[PDB]
Amino acid sequence: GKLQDVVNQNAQALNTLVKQLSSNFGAISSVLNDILSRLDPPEAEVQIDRLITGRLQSLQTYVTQQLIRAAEIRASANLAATKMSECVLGQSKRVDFCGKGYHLMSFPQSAPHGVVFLHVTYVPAQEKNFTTAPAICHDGKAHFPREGVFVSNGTHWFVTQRNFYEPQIITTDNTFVSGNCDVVIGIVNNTVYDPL
Amino acid sequence: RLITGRLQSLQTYVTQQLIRAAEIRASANLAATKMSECVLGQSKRVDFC
Amino acid sequence: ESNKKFLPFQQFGRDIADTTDAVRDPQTLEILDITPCSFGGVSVITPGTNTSNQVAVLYQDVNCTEVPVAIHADQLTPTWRVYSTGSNVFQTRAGCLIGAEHVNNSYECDIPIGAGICASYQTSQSIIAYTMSLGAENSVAYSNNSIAIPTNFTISVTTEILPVSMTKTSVDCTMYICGDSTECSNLLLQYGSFCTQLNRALTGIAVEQDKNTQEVFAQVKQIYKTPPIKDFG
Amino acid sequence: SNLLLQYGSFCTQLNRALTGIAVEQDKNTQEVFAQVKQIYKTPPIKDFGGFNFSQILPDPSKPSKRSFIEDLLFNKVTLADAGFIKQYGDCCAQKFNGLTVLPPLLTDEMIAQYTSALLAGTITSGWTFGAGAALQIPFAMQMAYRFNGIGVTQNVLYENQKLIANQFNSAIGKIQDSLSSTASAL
Amino acid sequence: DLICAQKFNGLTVLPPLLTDEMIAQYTSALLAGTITSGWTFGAGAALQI
Amino acid sequence: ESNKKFLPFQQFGRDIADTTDAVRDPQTLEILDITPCSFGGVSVITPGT
Ligand SMILES: *[C@@H]1O[C@H](CO)[C@@H](O[C@@H]2O[C@H](CO)[C@@H](O)[C@H](O)[C@H]2NC(C)=O)[C@H](O)[C@H]1NC(C)=O
Ligand SMILES: *[C@@H]1O[C@H](CO)[C@@H](O[C@@H]2O[C@H](CO)[C@@H](O)[C@H](O)[C@H]2NC(C)=O)[C@H](O)[C@H]1NC(C)=O
Ligand SMILES: *[C@@H]1O[C@H](CO)[C@@H](O[C@@H]2O[C@H](CO)[C@@H](O)[C@H](O)[C@H]2NC(C)=O)[C@H](O)[C@H]1NC(C)=O
Ligand SMILES: *[C@@H]1O[C@H](CO)[C@@H](O[C@@H]2O[C@H](CO)[C@@H](O)[C@H](O)[C@H]2NC(C)=O)[C@H](O)[C@H]1NC(C)=O
Ligand SMILES: *[C@@H]1O[C@H](CO)[C@@H](O[C@@H]2O[C@H](CO)[C@@H](O)[C@H](O)[C@H]2NC(C)=O)[C@H](O)[C@H]1NC(C)=O
Ligand SMILES: *[C@@H]1O[C@H](CO)[C@@H](O)[C@H](O)[C@H]1NC(C)=O
Ligand SMILES: *[C@@H]1O[C@H](CO)[C@@H](O)[C@H](O)[C@H]1NC(C)=O
Ligand SMILES: *[C@@H]1O[C@H](CO)[C@@H](O)[C@H](O)[C@H]1NC(C)=O
Ligand SMILES: *[C@@H]1O[C@H](CO)[C@@H](O)[C@H](O)[C@H]1NC(C)=O
Ligand SMILES: *[C@@H]1O[C@H](CO)[C@@H](O)[C@H](O)[C@H]1NC(C)=O
Ligand SMILES: *[C@@H]1O[C@H](CO)[C@@H](O)[C@H](O)[C@H]1NC(C)=O
Repeated sequence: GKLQDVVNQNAQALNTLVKQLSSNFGAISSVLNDILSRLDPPEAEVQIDRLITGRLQSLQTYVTQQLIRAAEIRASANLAATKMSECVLGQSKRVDFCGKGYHLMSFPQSAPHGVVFLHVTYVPAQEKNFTTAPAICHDGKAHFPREGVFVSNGTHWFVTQRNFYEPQIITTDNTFVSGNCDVVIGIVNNTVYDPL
Repeated sequence: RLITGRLQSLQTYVTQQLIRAAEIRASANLAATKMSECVLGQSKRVDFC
Repeated sequence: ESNKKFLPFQQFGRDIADTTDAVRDPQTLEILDITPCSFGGVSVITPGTNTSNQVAVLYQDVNCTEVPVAIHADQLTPTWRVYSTGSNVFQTRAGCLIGAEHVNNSYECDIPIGAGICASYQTSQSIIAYTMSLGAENSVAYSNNSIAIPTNFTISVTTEILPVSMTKTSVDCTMYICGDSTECSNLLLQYGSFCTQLNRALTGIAVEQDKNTQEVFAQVKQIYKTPPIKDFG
Repeated sequence: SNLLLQYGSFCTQLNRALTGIAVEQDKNTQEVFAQVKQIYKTPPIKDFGGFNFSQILPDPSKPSKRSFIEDLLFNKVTLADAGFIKQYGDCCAQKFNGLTVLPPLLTDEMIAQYTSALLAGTITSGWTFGAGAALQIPFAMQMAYRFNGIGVTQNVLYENQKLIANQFNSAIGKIQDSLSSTASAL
Repeated sequence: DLICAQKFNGLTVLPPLLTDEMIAQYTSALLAGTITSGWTFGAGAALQI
Repeated sequence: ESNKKFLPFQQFGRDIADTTDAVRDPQTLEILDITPCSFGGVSVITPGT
């Protein structure tokens, strides 16, 4: 639809330019060959000067509205040259720039006077409720996860990544230690296993 | 004399509106990028949000 | 009848843009108001002639009891007189809509009317008018120790269309204004250089249309081929 | 009106231009505000870790379901009757010379319902509602992953949580005073 | 014997510089780089993976 | 010489811009075309002078 509306606006403007050649603008005719075959040179000038003035007006209005319309195809072609660099030749972190979801890759296809981009994205499906906690107190020390969240299936405590449920055992090689236990609002007693 | 004088004042008014409307269009495309990248996400672009 | 009090030597009043909007009658020396007789536009709502042929008509800013007399409904065709009076009369902020059925549902917008009202062709089949809906309600189960984690995913592929160039035209300025006549083209020389100015503007548009395509598509300068054995996992 | 017929179609062409401008003003609003297809509501509990969002969330004690800050903005943009939109636009009684004002498609209370669904989805979900389905997370745990995205470790949030929530609350309080003084930024 | 540059009162249409077959060769070289080499071809020489 | 298919009640033919493109001889009753003669559509390729 966005490509067809450009062809429709560029054709209404050229049909208005042809149709305005059949207006007389105050003269005795719209045909220039009938003014010239009916009037002597002094009288003819006053009639051809009305056609010249009115037809110069029609060309001037066409050209002005083509300059405004060409300035927004240039804005739209600069956006498409940015999406070719950042969505096709790279992987983008800007939200909703290349599609809907988390961007993986894009594929460029050619259309008439245009371009079509096929955005491949990642969408997260069915979810589940869990219980969570900001930190875990073990030996008078708080432990925070290195990359993930602390979840609980009801009895045990795991650590998982944020975009896929894949729970694991809380060891000292996926957490880190800082500070005391009385400073974190919501800390939870559990054990931190030691792999060595 | 009055018809061509009044057609010219309408023609001037409409051309100024087509140039102002092209500037609100550029400012509403910036506001739609700041809604997707600053409100619906967290941005790394310096001085954007 | 008005509320303004003139000074006793003033004959009529004006407003900021200098239009007459109050007058004094020269026999009983009272002040009257002037208000224009009502006008507006007539818009026709159709579902497309590949589908049906029944339409609805919107009359802008009328109050809708003035519709049969604002148009000349006694002087119109009997197939035009159906759309001035009926059971399907609805008064909105955008004007008054005649020929559509005011349901109480809410759907997505199909043909916009204004101030929150849309119109579509579903229901046999008829033309309806409804307040548009923004989307389904929802509520997130927030609490201070609850999280939701996804357990699966979905690979999605969407599509985005962008215009890049447009049609390159050119006008021969002398042949449009007066083709082949040589006593006209001697009169066109008295208007200065308007034909070199128009050709110069239209040429710069056409050259830009080719620069628009170089910057989108011609970003790499090696022409890679794809291998014949397509083992892409 | 019969001498005007000699100038061809200069007036179906001027009305065609002002209608493309008017159709485009409605596409501008749906581009900005209509970016979610679910209308989220915020829960009646307000345990947001100590962060106080009462001035930007809507209150039901008004017919216009706008926030407190959204109402200082609406009583600040005005007109000194300097032209013609005050003579026709905001209502009508018609004006002379064939000049009208058309109403927008989304009303002012439809736009405020859109910006309360973006606020309720940020506070309760984080960024997940803009990429799929909204998955809830506590607000202090959400703020620790935004510290982690600027290069500060997440124990700096939890150890300074009461101080961080106090600096935020006093900074929303100064937005009002910069919008209650008459020296308007609008 | 149709010369119809002079048949529409001066109005013509100029042809584009890149044909529709040259544009389709550009978009297949962009795919033949993404699929075989990732994002490395947009920052240097293409390295397969 | 034209091969337009007139009817026996015609003196000339027209097009969209209301210009005469075909006419009939008032003696031999023969339909012939009219087409202009300038050919202004001429471009000049050059290096510098
Ligand atoms: C929570 O997860 C733990 C860890 O897997 C579950 O404990 C195991 O449950 C299975 C049941 O199929 C037993 O065979 C294992 O021996 C259990 N292991 C331990 C260490 O307890 C536990 O059942 C889960 N709880 C709930 C409510 O789902
Ligand atoms: C989590 O574990 C800690 C340490 O085992 C508990 O802290 C102790 O609680 C008992 C009973 O309240 C006190 O007598 C001790 O003095 C506490 N120790 C310290 C170092 O403060 C803590 O209560 C546990 N949390 C819960 C909810 O049971
Ligand atoms: C113009 O003449 C008419 C006709 O007499 C005046 O109208 C009368 O004015 C008197 C006031 O002296 C009223 O009591 C009458 O009711 C009016 N009507 C008639 C029918 O007598 C009118 O006042 C004059 N206007 C002027 C002098 O400005
Ligand atoms: C994740 O979703 C996919 C589909 O989106 C699931 O695969 C389906 O599995 C069921 C039962 O095994 C089949 O009936 C469907 O035909 C499968 N779909 C496809 C496309 O093959 C998959 O099982 C889901 N993952 C989990 C863990 O349930
Ligand atoms: C959130 O901040 C607002 C700031 O306006 C607090 O509202 C004020 O609360 C104080 C204490 O009762 C009153 O003296 C003010 O009159 C209140 N102002 C308004 C406009 O209501 C509000 O209490 C804070 N919320 C919480 C939970 O602390
Ligand atoms: C999580 O819990 C809430 C209420 O406890 C419930 O409405 C919601 O559906 C649950 N989530 C899932 C994925 O079942
Ligand atoms: C709609 O238009 C298409 C376009 O050719 C035509 O083929 C078809 O018969 C039309 N009617 C329908 C789909 O009812
Ligand atoms: C529209 O009609 C109602 C019906 O009485 C009337 O009360 C109202 O004033 C009218 N509105 C106008 C004329 O603007
Ligand atoms: C729509 O709802 C209003 C609300 O009171 C009611 O008055 C009206 O009758 C309803 N319209 C119908 C049932 O067509
Ligand atoms: C979390 O919410 C529960 C339920 O309202 C409340 O009892 C508990 O005190 C809250 N946690 C903290 C740390 O305040
Ligand atoms: C007119 O005269 C010529 C004589 O050369 C003749 O050929 C032609 O048929 C005549 N046309 C008529 C009588 O309509």
